[PDB]
Parts: sequence; C-alpha cells; structure tokens
Amino acid sequence: EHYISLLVKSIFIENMALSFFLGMCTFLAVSKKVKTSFGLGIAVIVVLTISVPVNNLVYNLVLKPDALVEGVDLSFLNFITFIGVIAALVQILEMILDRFFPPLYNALGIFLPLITVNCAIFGGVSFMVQRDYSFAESVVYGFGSGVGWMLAIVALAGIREKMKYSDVPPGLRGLGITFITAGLMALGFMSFSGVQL
Amino acid sequence: PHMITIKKGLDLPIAGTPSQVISDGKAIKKVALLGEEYVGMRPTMHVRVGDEVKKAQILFEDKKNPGVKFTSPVSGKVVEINRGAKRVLQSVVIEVAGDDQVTFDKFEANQLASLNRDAIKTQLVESGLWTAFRTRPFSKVPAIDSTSEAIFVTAMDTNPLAAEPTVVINEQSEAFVAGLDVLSALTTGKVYVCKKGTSLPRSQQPNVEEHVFDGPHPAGLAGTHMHFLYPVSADHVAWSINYQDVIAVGQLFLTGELYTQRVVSLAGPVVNKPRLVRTVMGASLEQLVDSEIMPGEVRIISGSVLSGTKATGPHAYLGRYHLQVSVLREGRDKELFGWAMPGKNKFSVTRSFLGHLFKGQVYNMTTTTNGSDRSMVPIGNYEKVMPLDMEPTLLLRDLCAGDSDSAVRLGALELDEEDLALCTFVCPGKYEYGQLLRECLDKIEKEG
Amino acid sequence: LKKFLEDIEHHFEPGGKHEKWFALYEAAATLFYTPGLVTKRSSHVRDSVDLKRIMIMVWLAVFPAMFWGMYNAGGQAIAALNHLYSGDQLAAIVAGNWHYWLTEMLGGTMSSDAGWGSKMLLGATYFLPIYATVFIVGGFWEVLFCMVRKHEVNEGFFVTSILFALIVPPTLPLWQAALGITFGVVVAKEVFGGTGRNFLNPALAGRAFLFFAYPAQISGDLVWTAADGYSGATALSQWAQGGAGALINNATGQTITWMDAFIGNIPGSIGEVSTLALMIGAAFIVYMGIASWRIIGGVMIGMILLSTLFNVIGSDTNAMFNMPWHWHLVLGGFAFGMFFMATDPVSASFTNSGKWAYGILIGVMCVLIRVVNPAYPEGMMLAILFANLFAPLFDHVVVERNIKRRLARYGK
Amino acid sequence: LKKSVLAPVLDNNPIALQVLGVCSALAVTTKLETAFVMTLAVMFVTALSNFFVSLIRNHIPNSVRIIVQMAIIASLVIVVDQILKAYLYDISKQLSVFVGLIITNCIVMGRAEAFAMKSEPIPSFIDGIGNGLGYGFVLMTVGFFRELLGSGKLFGLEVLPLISNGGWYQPNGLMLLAPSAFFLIGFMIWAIRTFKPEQVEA
Amino acid sequence: MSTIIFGVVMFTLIILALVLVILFAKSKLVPTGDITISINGDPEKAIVTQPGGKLLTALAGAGVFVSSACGGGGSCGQCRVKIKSGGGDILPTELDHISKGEAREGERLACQVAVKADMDLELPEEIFGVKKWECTVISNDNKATFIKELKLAIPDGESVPFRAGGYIQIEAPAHHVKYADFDVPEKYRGDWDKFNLFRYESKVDEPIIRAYSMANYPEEFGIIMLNVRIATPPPNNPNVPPGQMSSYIWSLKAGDKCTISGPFGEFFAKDTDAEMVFIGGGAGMAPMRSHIFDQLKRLKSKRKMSYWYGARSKREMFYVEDFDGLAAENDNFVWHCALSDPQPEDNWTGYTGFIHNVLYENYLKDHEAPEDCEYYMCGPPMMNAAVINMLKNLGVEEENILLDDFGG
Amino acid sequence: NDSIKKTLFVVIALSLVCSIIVSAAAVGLRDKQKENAALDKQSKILQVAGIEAKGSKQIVELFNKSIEPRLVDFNTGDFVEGDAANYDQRKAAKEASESIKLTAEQDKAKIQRRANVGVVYLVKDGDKTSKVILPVHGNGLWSMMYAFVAVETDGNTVSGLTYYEQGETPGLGGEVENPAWRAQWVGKKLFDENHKPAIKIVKGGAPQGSEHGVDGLSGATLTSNGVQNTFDFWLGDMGFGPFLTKVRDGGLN
Ligand SMILES: Cc1cc2nc3c(=O)[nH]c(=O)nc-3n(C[C@H](O)[C@H](O)[C@H](O)COP(=O)(O)OP(=O)(O)OC[C@H]3O[C@@H](n4cnc5c(N)ncnc54)[C@H](O)[C@@H]3O)c2cc1C
Ligand SMILES: Cc1cc2nc3c(=O)[nH]c(=O)nc-3n(C[C@H](O)[C@H](O)[C@H](O)CO)c2cc1C
Ligand SMILES: CCCCCCCc1cc(O)c2ccccc2[n+]1[O-]
Ligand code: FES
Ligand code: FES
Repeated sequence: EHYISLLVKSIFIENMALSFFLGMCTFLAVSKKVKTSFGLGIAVIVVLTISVPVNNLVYNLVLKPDALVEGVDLSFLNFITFIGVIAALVQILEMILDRFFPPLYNALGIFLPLITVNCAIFGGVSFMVQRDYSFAESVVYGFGSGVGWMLAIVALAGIREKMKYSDVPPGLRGLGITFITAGLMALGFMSFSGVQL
Repeated sequence: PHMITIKKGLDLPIAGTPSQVISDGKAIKKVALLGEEYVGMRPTMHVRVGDEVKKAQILFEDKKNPGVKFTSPVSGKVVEINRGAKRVLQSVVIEVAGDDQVTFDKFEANQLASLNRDAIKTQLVESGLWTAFRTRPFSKVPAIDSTSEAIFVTAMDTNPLAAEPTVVINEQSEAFVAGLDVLSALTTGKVYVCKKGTSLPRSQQPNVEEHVFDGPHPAGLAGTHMHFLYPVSADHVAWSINYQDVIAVGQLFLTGELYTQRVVSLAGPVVNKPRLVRTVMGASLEQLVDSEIMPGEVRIISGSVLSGTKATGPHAYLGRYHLQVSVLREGRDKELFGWAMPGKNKFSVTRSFLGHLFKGQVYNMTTTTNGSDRSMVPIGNYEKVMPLDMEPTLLLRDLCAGDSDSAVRLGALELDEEDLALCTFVCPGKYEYGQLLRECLDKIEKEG
Repeated sequence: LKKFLEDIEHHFEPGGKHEKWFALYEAAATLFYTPGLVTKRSSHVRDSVDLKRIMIMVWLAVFPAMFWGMYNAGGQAIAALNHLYSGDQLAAIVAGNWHYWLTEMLGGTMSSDAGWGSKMLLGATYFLPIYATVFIVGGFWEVLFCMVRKHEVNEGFFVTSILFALIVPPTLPLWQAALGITFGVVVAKEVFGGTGRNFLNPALAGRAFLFFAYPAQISGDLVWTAADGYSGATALSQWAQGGAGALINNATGQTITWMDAFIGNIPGSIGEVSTLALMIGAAFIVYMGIASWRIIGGVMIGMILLSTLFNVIGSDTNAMFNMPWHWHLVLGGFAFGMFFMATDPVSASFTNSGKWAYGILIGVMCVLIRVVNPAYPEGMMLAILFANLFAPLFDHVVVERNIKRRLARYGK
Repeated sequence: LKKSVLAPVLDNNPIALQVLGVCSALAVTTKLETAFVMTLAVMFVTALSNFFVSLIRNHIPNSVRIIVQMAIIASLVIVVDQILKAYLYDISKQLSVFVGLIITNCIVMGRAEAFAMKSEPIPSFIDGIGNGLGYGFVLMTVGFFRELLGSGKLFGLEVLPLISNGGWYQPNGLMLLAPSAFFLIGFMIWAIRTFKPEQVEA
Repeated sequence: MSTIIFGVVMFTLIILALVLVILFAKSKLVPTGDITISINGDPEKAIVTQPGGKLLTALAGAGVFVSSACGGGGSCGQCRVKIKSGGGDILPTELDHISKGEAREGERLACQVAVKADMDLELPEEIFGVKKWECTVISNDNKATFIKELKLAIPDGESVPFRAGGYIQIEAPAHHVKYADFDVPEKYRGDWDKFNLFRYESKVDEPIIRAYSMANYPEEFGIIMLNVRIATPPPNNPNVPPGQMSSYIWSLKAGDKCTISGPFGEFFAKDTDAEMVFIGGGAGMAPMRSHIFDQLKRLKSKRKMSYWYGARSKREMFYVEDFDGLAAENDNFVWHCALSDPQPEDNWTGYTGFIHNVLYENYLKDHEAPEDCEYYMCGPPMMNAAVINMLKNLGVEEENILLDDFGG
Repeated sequence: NDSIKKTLFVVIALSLVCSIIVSAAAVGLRDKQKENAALDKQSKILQVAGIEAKGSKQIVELFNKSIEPRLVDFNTGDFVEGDAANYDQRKAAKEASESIKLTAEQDKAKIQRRANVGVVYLVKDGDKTSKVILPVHGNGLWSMMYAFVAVETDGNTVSGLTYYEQGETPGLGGEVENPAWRAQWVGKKLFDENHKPAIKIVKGGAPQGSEHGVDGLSGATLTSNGVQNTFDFWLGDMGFGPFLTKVRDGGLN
C-alpha cells in the first residue's frame, strides 16, 4: 500500500543523514558511542514524528494560501512557524518526561536540548511542505525519516567503535577521520539512489 | 560424575613426550624464589646476602598484600639477590646446605575435616604454602582475611609434554586425600576437583566434588574449569591450586613439616631421555638439565611451551607454579621463500600446510616466530581455539587497542596469561596477547 | 643473495645513509628470505602460518580465473572483430591499435581461425598494462605512507591490486586505473592505518570511485568487449531489456546457454566471466580456512530466498523478476564477489553469529539492486559496501547478547 | 580588531576546529556561485542576529531564551530570503530549502548562545563577521575544487575545456555527488591540522 | 496594507501561543520549591536554597568551607564530597581527578556538580572543623632573598586543629600595590637593587584566594607562620603580571588584618617506623620544619630522618640553629644543608654543590637498602623533577613518593 | 528577575518589531519576485523559438510582441478561453478535478496524471503563426524531464527542442541539454504519411539524413527510452496529437 512504500522510501532511499546531509553536526559529534547514539536516535524520532504532523496541520489550516481567508496567503511565515513550533515541542517534551516519566527523562531528556534546532527536524518539515502530503502520510514520513536518520547515526557509531583498533595519523585523527568515514558511508548508501519507489 | 566435553581447542604434537615414569633425578645444589612470577608483588626483603636460612624461614614479605610470607624451600645460606631494571626483584638464590627446618602443628587424618578455619589459615600463611592459591579475577595471591566459596584443584594437565597427575598422585594417595579435607574445611562453599576420566582418590566430605573434562588442551586449564562450573567476576572471587601443591598441604598438616619435593616432566624435542624427575621447588634448571640435552643452541623453558618463563641468567630456576620443564631449539636460521613452501614438517591450526595431511606426525618445533610482527587480520583462527563462551576476535582487539573498560564487559576478568597462550600461538600477526592482558588487568586494579 | 642482503644491512640502518629507505628495504629482506626472529615471551612456539602465506595463497587462488579471463577477453575481441570487419578493412584496424598488431607481431593470428594461444595472448595485452599500472601506482602510495610514518609495509597489497585489476572492463584507460586504485589504497586503507585497521574493502572502494566518477568508461555496451566499434550488451543487461530468451551473443549470434555462462564464455570484465574457475579457486581458500565458509554460505542463502521470492511474486513489466536463482549465480560478478571479495577478513563481521547475518545481507542486497534498481545493471559491489557499513552492528548485537549472558552467570 | 576578527578564520574555524554549519557546506559547494552567495547570507545573518541579541541581551528571559533568539534569527532569514527571491533568483532555486536552514545553521545559533550573549553589541557584530568569514573560507576552497574538477568551470567560466565541447578534460562525476564533499573537508582539515598542530586531538 | 494586518496579528498569535504553553508547561511541570541538603543525615546540619548554582557555593554560604585551591573549573580536584544520592551523573572533567573506584564510592566535585534536586551527602566530621579566621599580622620580616615569613596571631588566642604540614587559604580583596612599598632589609636588598625589582606593581580587580603551607606544628598554640615566597616575574618575562598574592603578602606589615581559611592539607607524615628522607626547596622549608619538629616535639618519634634543603648562599640558608638544636636534642634525626653559590662573606667551609647531588653522595651513595625509605618532596619543579628521577635512578617506587607541589 | 508580566511584554515587543519588518518584505517584494519567475521561462520560450533576447527589458519586449499563450484541450484538441497567461499546468495535474488519471497501458510516459487543459505558445510573425511550442514532459531515469517542442504550421515538422528541467546524470544522461544534440533535432518529421507517431531514438547513431530517426544518447539507453516514450505519449491521442491534427488542417490558419 501507499503507507508501506512511503515508510521504506524515507528510511533507505531517502536518508536525511547521508542522502541530504541534514543534521550532520550532531551526526559526527554524538557518534562516539553506540549507546549514546541509540539514545539520540530515539530522541530525534519522537521529535520528528511529533513535529511533522503538527506542522502539517498548522500549514494546511492557516499558512496554506487561500486557506485561512480567501485572497490572502501567509506562506512567508513558513520558516518562523515551523521552527517556532519545533522549538516548543522539544522543550515541552524534555520537561514532562522529567516530571511524570523519570526513567524516560534520563534516557531521552539528556539529548533533547541539542535537538531543539537540529537540522534534521527542520529539514523534514521543509521537504514535506515542498511536497503534497496528508496528515496520515506525514506521520509515516516523519516516523520514516527518524528511523532512517537513526539508522545512519547508529551505523556510524558502530564503525567508530570498530576503529578503536585503527591507527589514524595525527591531525587527521578525531574530526578529520570522521568526515572521511562518513564520506565512505554515503558511497554504500548510494546503491538505492536509482530506486523510484 | 558430571562430565563436560570441550571441542574447540588445539593439541600441539611436539616431539619427545615424557616417558611418564618417575626417576630419581639429579642432585640440586642451588634453589631460588622467582620474584617476577608472583603478580603485583612488592618484596620487603627480610634477609641479606650471606644470611643463613631454614626450611620455612621467611625470605621476603609483600607490601601490597600484608601478612603473606614467602618462605625458602630448602635450608641453606643466601648466595645472591638479583635485581633487574628499576631494582625489580628477579630472584633470590639459595645454596642448599644443612638440614635445619621449622616444624608446625600436626593432626591426624580425620581431625582435618573439622578443623577451624582460622587455624588452617594461620598454618598455611606461616609455612608459606598460602602462596599456592591464586585469585582468578586477577591471578594474585589471596588476601589473608579474604575467603572464597570455590577452590579449584586442577588435577589434570593437558599442557604439551605435561606429566600425567595420575602417576604422581598414586604415589601420595594418602597425602592427597588429607589435602582435600583441609581445603574442604577452608572453603566456605565447595571444592571442585577437576580431573580427567581416570580414577583418583576421593574425599568423603560432601563439599569435595569431581568433574570430568575431556578434549584438547584448553580443557586442562583452571581458567576454563571456572568458566564451566563457577563463572567468576569482580564480586565473585575464586581460588585455584595445582594438584602438586595440594599434596604439599596434606603433608604439612599430616606431619607438621613443609613438603618441597616435586615431580616435573623434563621433556622436549631436544631432550635425550624425556621422563619425570623428582626435584625440589625452585630447582636450578641449569643443573637439572645438565648433561641431558643434545648439543647446540637451546632454550630452557620453565613450564609449558605455551606458557612459561625463559630460563636464562637470573631466571634460570623453576617457577613456583610451574610443574614442567621444556627444552627447545633456537630457530634463528633463515630459509629462502620459507613463507611459501610445501607444508611438510610444518604445523598449523589451519589446513594451509601439507603437514596436516600426515596424521599423527610430531614436529620438532623451534622458537622461531615463522614470520614478523604485523597487524591482526582475523582469518578465523581465534574462534577455533577459544572454547570459552566469549568473542575472542573482539576481545583480542580490545586488548590490542588498550580499551580496559571494554575488555571487562567482553569478559577479560576471568582470563589469565595462560588462557590466551593458544590465541597467541595462532595469531597471524604474531602478537603476544598474554602480555597485553597482564597490562590491561593491572590497569583495572590500579585504577578501578 | 643472503650474503649481499646481510652486508647491505649496514646502509639501511639508522647509522648508515639511506635511512629514509629502510621501510622499502625491509620489504625485500622480509620477502626473499624469512626473518630469523625468535619468540621473546608468551608461547615460545608459534604457528607456521604468517600474514605473508595468506596473501600469496589468495593471490594464487585467482590465477585460474585470471588465465581463463584473459583467454575469454581475447576470444570475444577476435570473434567480434571478424563479425564487424573483414578482408582488407580488418588489416587497417589491426594496424591502428597497439593491442592488435602487437599480438600479430608475436605470432598470434587475428583471423577467425585463431587458436587458444593467440586468443590468450590478446587478453594479456589488455590485462597486464592495467595490472602493472595499479601495482606501480598502488604500491607507490603504500610505500609512501609507510616510509613517511616510519612503519613496516604490511603484506596486504598484492591481493588488493590483483582484485582491482580483475573487476574492471578490459577497455579501461590506464589513467583511470591509477586514480581508481589511488582512491582505494589511500582514502579507504592507508588513511585508517593500513591492513587490518580499516572497515571497508579497498578494491571495491577503488572501483566504486570509477563507477561514479567516470560511469561512461565502466558502463554501457562499448566497454565490455575489446573490439573497436563493437556495441554488445552483457548477459545481465540483455535480460533486463528482454527476457530469458533475449540472451544472444551478437558476435557469433548464438544463444547464451547456462553452461556457457557457467563456464564463462560471455562478455564482461576479466575476473568475473568464469564461475567454474572461481569455484575451483575459491574451494582452496575456503578449504584452507583462509576464507570463511559462513559468509559464503550466508550469501547463498540470502540470494536464494530473495531470488525465489521474486519469482513467486512475478511481474508483467519487469523481466528481471522471473530470473531463477541459478541464473543469478552465474551472471554478473556475484560469483567473484561472493568468494574473493565478500570474504575479506577485515571488512567482514568478527563474530561467528555476525558472519551469517553479514553474509545474508549481501545476498539480499545484491539481488535487490539487480531487480528493483534499473539505474545500475548489477550491484554486487554496492551490495558489499552496504554490508560492510552494517557489519559492525551485526557483531555488536551479538556482543550485547553475549554480555547479557555473562552478567547472568550463564544461568549458574 | 584585524587580528581578533581574522582569528577564527583558521585558528577556530567553525567547521574544522568546531563542527557547526556543515550541512550547508556539503550541499551548497556544488557550484562556486551558490557557495559565495551562501557565505554572504550567513555572514550577514550571523552579524545582525548577534548584534540584536547583544543589544537586548540584558532583558532576555532565561525561561524562553531560545525562542526570542530564534525569532530574531528566523525573521532575519525570511527577509534575506525575500531579497534572494527578488534578485539572484537563479541562485535562490539552487540553494533550495537550505536557505531556510540558515535559521537552523549551528553557526548562527551557536555563536548567538556563546558570544552574542554576555558581550557588548559592537564586539558581537565583529565576531559574527569573523565567524562567517572563516566558515566561508571552507566553502570556497571546497567549492573551488568541486566545481573546478566536477565540471571544469569557475563561476560559470570555462577553465578546462570539456570533451563534450571539443575539449580535453573529462568531468569527474563524483565531484557533484555526496561523497566528494566529505572527502575534501576530511582532507582540508588534515592540511590545517598539519600547519597548526595546536588543534590536534589526543 | 490589507494582508499585512492579517500577517501581523497571526505573527503574534503563533508566537504568543507557543510561549504561553511552555510558560504554562513549567508552571505545572517543574517545582519551584527550595532544595534541602542534608549533611551526615544531621537535622541540625541542613541547608536549604533555591535551585541554581553549584554545590560549592551553597556549602560556603552555610559556613562549612571546602578546599577551593583551583577556585572551581574542575582543575585541582581537592573538593571531594561523598554524595550518597542525587547530584546527577559524573562529568568527564570530574573523572580527571576521580577514579572509577572513587566515583563508585560516591566522591564528587562539589565545584562542578550543579544543585538541581533534593540530595543527601556524607562528609567526615573533620570538615566541620574547617573555619575562617581573621588573623592579625604579627610581623612579615624578610628571611631570604625571595622568601618571607608571615607571622599571624589567631584572634582570642585559639589554635587551629591542624596536622603537621597542612596549608591554609588566604583571601585578599581587590587592591593595588607597588614593589617600592615593600620593606626589604638591606641584608637581602643586594639582589633586589641589582635587578631593580622595585619597579613592578601589582593590581588586583577581584578577590583572590591562594593556598599556603604553615610552618608551625599542631602543638604550637596561638600563632601561624607562613614562608611565603615572592613570585616576581621571571627574568626572561620581566614585564609580565607580577605575582598578585605574593606582592600583596610582601606589602603587609605588623597589625595587618589577614584572612585565612582552613585547616587544609594532605601532606601528612605516615605512621610507620621506616626512615623518612625530606628534600626541601624554596618555600617548601615550612612543611619540613613542621614534620621534623612534630616528629620530635609532639610525636617524640625516635625514627631516623634525613632532611636536605637546597639554597644559594648562607643568607638563603635559614633555620640552621633551629634544626641544629634538634640534632643535639635528637641524634636519631639528622639535618643538613647545601650552599650552591656561597658568597665571599659567607665564609662557608662545609658542603658544596647542589642539594640533590650532595645528599646522595654522603647518605644514599653507601645506603644498603635506601629503597624502603619514605621520600617527601617539596621544592621548585626542577629540584623536584631532578630528585624524582634521581630517586628513581636508585630504583625507587612511586607508592611511598609523596610530592608536595607548589606549582612553581 | 523572572516576572511573568515582564517576560510577556518583551516577547510581544519582539514579535511586533519583527512582524512589521517581515510583513513589509513579504508584500513589498511580492510583485517583483513574481516577475522574476515569469521572466526566466519567458527567456526559455524565446530561446527555443530562435528569437535572440538578452536583458530583462529585451525579454519583456520580444516576448510580448511575438509570443502568445493559448489554452488547448487535450481531449478535443481545440482552443480554450481562460487565464492562459497564468495557467499553472503543473499544479492543475496535481488537482484531481483538473487532471485525468492514466491507466497502465495509457501511461506510456510514466506520468501519474495529465491536466485536463494544456497551454501552448504560438510564435506569431507578421500577424501569422509561424510555429507553435508544445510543453511536453516525460519520465527520465532519475527524475521528470520537461522540454519544449517547436512545430511548424503543418504540424509535422520539428523546428527545435530544448529541455528546461532535467535531473539526469551529467555526461551520460545530461546530454539532452547538449547544444549539438538539440540542434540535431531540427528538420525531423513528427508523424509519418499515415498520420501516426514516427519520431524514433535509434541506439548507436542514426542513418544520415533520416527524416524520423534521431541519434540516441551514447551509453544512456535508459534516458533515451524515456525521451522516446515522452514523444510517443504526447504525440498520441492523450497528448497534443488531436491538437496537431487540427494544426495539420490549418487550425492555426
Ligand atoms: C597546596 C599549595 C600550597 C602552597 N603553599 C605556598 C606557600 O607556603 N608559600 C608560597 O609562597 N606559595 C605557596 N603556594 C603557591 C601559591 O599558590 C602561588 O603559586 C603563589 O602564592 C603565587 O600567587 P599569585 O596569585 O601571585 O600568582 P600569580 O599572580 O598568578 O603569578 C604566577 C606567576 O607566573 C607569572 N605569570 C602570571 N601570568 C603570566 C603570564 N600571562 N605570562 C607570564 N608570566 C605570568 C607571575 O609573574 C608569577 O611569577 C602553594 C600552592 C599550593 C597549591
Ligand atoms: C579471503 C580474503 C579475501 C580478501 N579480499 C580482499 C578484497 O576483496 N580486496 C582487498 O583489497 N583485499 C582483500 N584481501 C586482503 C586484505 O584482507 C585486505 O587488503 C585488507 O582488509 C585491507 O585493509 C583479502 C584477504 C583474504 C584472506
Ligand atoms: C610493490 C609493493 C609495495 C608495498 C606493499 C607490499 C605488500 C606485500 C609485501 C610482501 O612481501 C608480500 C609477500 C607475499 C605476499 C604478499 C606480499 N605483499 O602484499
Ligand atoms: S548546520 Fe549543524 S546540524 Fe545542520
Ligand atoms: S575546587 Fe578545584 S576541582 Fe573543585
């Protein structure tokens, strides 16, 4: 069905982390340990799957041209509304967990502060707006992108751990090698570029 | 009896196996205690060169392990006190002479089972036999006040060219039975007497248990036995002891005098008449193997070839925990394109050499590394000689990378330099994981 | 040679001159004559197998594929030429290409009645120049990194240069090969430390560079046959365009029977054409334990499950759906990649359980890229790269399961 | 002021020493013209956003501190977007969604929380320009190689005649794809760390 | 004109709603109640404060003072509190001075952990004895070319319950002083006038707190003695900021109000019988006297001690008679001193050469078992850097070695 | 200080200040930015028509003088009346009401939907329609390829071609924008003597002087097939075939 195809497209064919370079700054900084990356990967999924549908509802209701009132369009407010809504969602989630769900806060709360502005969260909404998606479609796309992003970060984290035995030259060690490692990752993920799903 | 079978392991077919016959042996004039053999020991010398010593007189103490006393194995006068780099105590040499000895309390056979724990602990510490025990999580002598609920008596020896315990034990059957009873009372829990399929004397105490192990070499190590009967960790500390020292424990209590006689398998490729020879603890190998080795450049090794200390200069004495002497040939010769030649007379875990075709062959192994030191390529050799439920390929990388924190998770605590010997023997990169593990474990206790 | 090398050891030593050349010298000293080193601690006896006997053994396991591949490449070029040109026109083309008149000069007739020897000679003129270029250019980067870093050159390059020179089309410009190997040797291997310190396959990363950098010269129909002005699609591409009945050799106008594909009498790159030769060679490195039999078994299971699944589903618009599994095995580079390039110890999973998952993923990925992806004719290379990235996770999952058992004391 | 503003050009580069604003660098360097325009957009947005925050830093409420700075940055980019869509429309289309991402770009947000706060207005304005200039230096060198080899062109000027136009240079396809950007920065950092060992990591 | 109105109101509506929900979110999701800190589970020792800041500031405000040699930032690591629960996880900086075992035991860096929720911690009762004092400067007379002796009187005559070799933290506020105002006696003024050190001036803009070892042993009641060294600019760096606290201390005179904190310290003599060898240098002479005097006056220890102190000349050698009297009254302990550059007026005829070399020749050259001795190092980094290697040249171990680094 | 009343004031104060600036930019530049988008296409339409035009003022003058958009219904092939100037066909296809779903066999070009009414541009010359430009788009290997096809009054000859939107790989599939390839399209005949599609993309070159044969893209068969399907689909019943049939019988004149 359409939902199944969309979910797979957003995970492998359309990978935000590597295909579109969205959210690379946190991709390389937090990819040190798999356990940390997995925790971050869960945080982005909830943020992406809670922000993409809400923004879609907001965009259609008011921001969409000739939607709030005939003859008036508020598309120019697209950037402010998306980032504004996303910022509130990240902060509110980080607080309710610390109050009502202690154990969840320690697992995801530590990571939300850096995702308040992260590129992947904003990028997913912008791409969704550029295309035509329904509410149910957006939920799958938002959830699908999160898993795709979480797949890349975890895969990179596993590689970096496997590189503990490697002997990288000084200087290129640290950030420089991660860029090369990420570059090679994109090569493997370009196999599906031709799929038109 | 509960039997456990090991499938993954390698039996080295080295030429010149022991005849499995006990011989009178040579006469030893020099004895020594190896200071580097004990892990994490800082000596506090109690004697100086020229000082006379008795059978059980204290030689040096341990700073990091207060209360542990190391006593001489034979009466005599100290002749040398060697010290290596950074004044590390290499060995304390003693020239055997006289007959003076220090006696201890003695009890009947039956009274041993009901003996109080404090009395047993005091007896061993003063007599110096307490040094035999080794806490598996770090292979260090147990603390005086510490106690464990699992004591392992390794009554089997699968090391290459090792002596069969059944031959030795049958000579001291009465002592061995008394030995287990003393250990049975000492332990808070059970005593695991790991043994081969053969029949050995049994102890009537309920705690003492016999487990039969069959298979290649790894089945004969204390580390393997613990992993199959009592998984050790930081919280759960277990002890270990070889059957020879157990006989000593029984002799000490049954007669009140230390028993320093040992049976060591003197065998190897370059040994004229391999057999078992009686000796005294810390014998001088330069005299034990004198006029019994074929001409040429040879290396005398205390303990098994897989795990042992080279016997050269100050270290030319038998180890406390070593019950075997191996003699090898220094393979310094260089052959043209030796790295690619038909595999005749060449032994390898993999089937990449013609040697494996001729089943039952014996190879006169030399000390040559058969290559240079290169990176660790995991061609799957490690998984074939590591029966323990671990991930050897990932564990070994952690040690090479010096990731102490990750090594513990993978299960590096329950290993020892004698457990990674086979992995060192089959590494294509010619690494030495035995040394790497020792560096890693010392870091954990030093910091952790 | 022993005396000369021993005496010259003074020069390459730090005290003597040419000290910057020690790394190169140690390669020759350790190559011609085995080191006289002895054990210093730990196990005083060591296994007779060293890292040098695992490269020559693999480097000798592709020879049957190399020789037939050279014969096959020449056979197609000669057969195609006569089909296109004839009479005097053939002579003009022969004198216009240094790959042709060189063969004629040495005695290899280019006519339609050429024997096996002549065909093989033509292939050699197309394979050695590529192999020499990658070896010299690839080796230079290997030595430069080790000399500058004062390391000892690791013995892992002879198997990387020969495998990169066997998966490229015969009509590959030399300058592209130098770049292709350079990216693989430098970016993928020497930047991570060297042999055994990387996570990707240097050979498949060198080809992926040319695959995307210059797709024109490593894709299409004008590159897989070394005949001027001959445009003939390969077996797998013809299957996509038409169907099982569309497999036709434009050279001889004869259908591609399964045996012909299995034997290796089809157009393609030198190393992949023959599956029988690879099977004979791959049986050795697997029998000797050099190549894991779990990965090979895993790849076969993964390919069969998806290949059979696609057949059941069927499709009226995509002809690649109805390809039987046995046809997948003997076409493209699946046979070569499964045996000699998907079994690389370093880039594969380090866990027995992980190897099975890693092997299966290659089979699933390879079949998908062949069926559902029309952009790429076949994706054995890209399938392996995907598996290499996710190989660490497969072993990490196993380790986490194993660690959980340890903390539970193995139920004791 | 000359040394202070030029210090973060290579000594504290936001992409080399730090990791900020890398998404635009790896996705806009395809053409030099887009890279140069993107550099100016970040330099202007970074400076103006910092100046406004510094000029109102005293009264910022810590409860919603992020929102107020985001609103200023979001408003600034939207105005910039209108200018781009008015003039230089062709470049704007190539920029695509990444023009909006300038609001998210870690450089403008990172410096806003780090230096724009607890600082005077004028020094904050200079810092924004300096940080943007250093970030632009990465795009230019990375973009220069990508366009020079990827299509044999610089700002649309034929530097290397392509084969398709009776030339001699064959464009490198990989330079226009995702992996090329990663490798160039991975090696560009390596060169920087060599001449400036103070940034080497242990 | 028309669409702008809709945009403007909509602009405020979306942003106003977002702040309302988050503002309302905090009102019903985060508690504003003050946080209570329990010390040793003692209801009397309970501290209550609002959320925010670090744990170190709360303790100082309450009255209990913790060592802050580095003044925050997780550098020294002296601040160690056994926080049984709460305080969050351990930051990477804390692990620098805290090992895995210590972290498991509950040790944490107070100056780094941020108070955000109710927590309980355990602290030894000795910490309660830490208190501040405003001691009147008895005198600040010169004793060497680069050292000063600061004698202080505890108000009311009370004595600090400190152990021999401890240190106290002196806090000085913002000020500005000139090296000319320093009252340097002509005996030590020869070198001061040679380099014209009087030109330098010290300016302090904010309060500064520094650690200082005390030269008085525990049983010396009602007096505090500090051998404060002058932190003049290095000759290669003359124009760099001169020592702030050192310049302030040298400017003090009799009757000056001196604020100190403590008692602190960990450089305490071990309780054993093995001979202890003391190596002193510069300002490090103060702990040596305390350790030496304490072992003979308070402990009455008969153990064998050998103290060697490095100086430049006779005037730079001080307390010769103080130790000589101990030698006469205590032959078990022996004191020594070496003059590297004796002056013509010194009339020196005894030991010659640097302290590190001479002591080994006379004492450790013929020592049969010098490894077992206990080594107490306190001096300039070069003296400590050479001695540690020189001691390690004799195969010494680092378990006994205890370095009292002054950060010189 | 954390007074709730003051925090709202600054938030509202910031919102009002930013709102005025952002709103002014959105409205003030709305007209100018709209012109920019149209100007780009206007130049492209002129380019394929062969009318040289450089400069924004020049484009506006030439485009108004000669070009003349006209709506055309695909089903009927006749002209339609409406806002042909600003008829966004792309958006119309997305909307179900203005678009007609294509079945599997019908969708030869692999386009999900086709707009009800198309838009063309007549290149008037001296009060006489010299040629008609047809916007034809089809599915490529990577993305959707859009192109303009110029047809003479006879409705059978191609006088040009241009691709103003493509995503094929440069060097292999991006050759569709190569001036040599586009210039090779001139003079071809869209339809055979039987009034059926005849334009072909023959692999490996084309016979010299071929009337309906067009040289294919080297090593880019997949993209070439998409081009062939695009012309085949848009020249058929569901495309401009009915309109071109009217053009053949003097529909324009
Ligand atoms: C546990 C402990 C006990 C101590 N006990 C004593 C004691 O008993 N007596 C004692 O005298 N000291 C003692 N110290 C040392 C004391 O902490 C200071 O080192 C000393 O008092 C100087 O303080 P200051 O504030 O003047 O240093 P600063 O003003 O920071 O001066 C540091 C030195 O470096 C120079 N310097 C500073 N900044 C620069 C720069 N940018 N470039 C070049 N040069 C520069 C200064 O000129 C000066 O010489 C002790 C330290 C510790 C940790
Ligand atoms: C079974 C086997 C397969 C190998 N396959 C490859 C290969 O495909 N490519 C390659 O460059 N090296 C290969 N090597 C050599 C070596 O493993 C490889 O170069 C290192 O992983 C490079 O770091 C192989 C080695 C073995 C034993
Ligand atoms: C031209 C070589 C450049 C440096 C890399 C050498 C690698 C190298 C060196 C050797 O001695 C080998 C011996 C046997 C088999 C393989 C070998 N390889 O790959
Ligand atoms: S700019 Fe940092 S995440 Fe994109
Ligand atoms: S006060 Fe220095 S580390 Fe806390």
